[PDB]
Amino acid sequence: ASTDYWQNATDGGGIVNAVNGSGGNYSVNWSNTGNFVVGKGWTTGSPFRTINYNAGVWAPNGNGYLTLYGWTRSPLIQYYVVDSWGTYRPTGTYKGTVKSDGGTYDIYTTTRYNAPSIDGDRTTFTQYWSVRQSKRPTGSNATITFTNHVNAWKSHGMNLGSNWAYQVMATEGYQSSGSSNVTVW
Repeated sequence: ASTDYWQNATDGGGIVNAVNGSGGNYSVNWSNTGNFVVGKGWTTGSPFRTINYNAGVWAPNGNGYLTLYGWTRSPLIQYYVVDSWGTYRPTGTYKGTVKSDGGTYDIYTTTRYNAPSIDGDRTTFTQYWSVRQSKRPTGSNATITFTNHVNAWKSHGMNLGSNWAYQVMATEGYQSSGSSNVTVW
């Protein structure tokens, strides 16, 4: 059940220094970026997975997300379970709330157009989100019971695709600086 996948993608703006550490550990130091997504997890996501992580350092200076991050195909959907962030809390079209792992999360949809996706092509895809209503404490072991999110999403007509691609616990940044260190299993 150990992680088997390393996500390290940057648009190339500014500095994004990602280290593929031991096992499920990684760290990122970044400055004057653009957009990047770095994380560890699994090549083939599951709706049934129980994700454990410990963010030993969560230190964005500006806009960054600490989030479950993954894709499906059939249909093409990028999804989030956002536990913490920096200066900016992400939002979208409000659907409702879900309680999971000691937190209340807002459920959102968004859409991207003319946008990079896993297929390597610029296209259009829907995004599903759970975003915690307040920041989750970091530095101790934390669980994301993903089934709870999948089920709440289903109740709001947000159905994931049949073809599961990667599924990681990520640091995502936007035009910011910061540091993170996260362990995933």
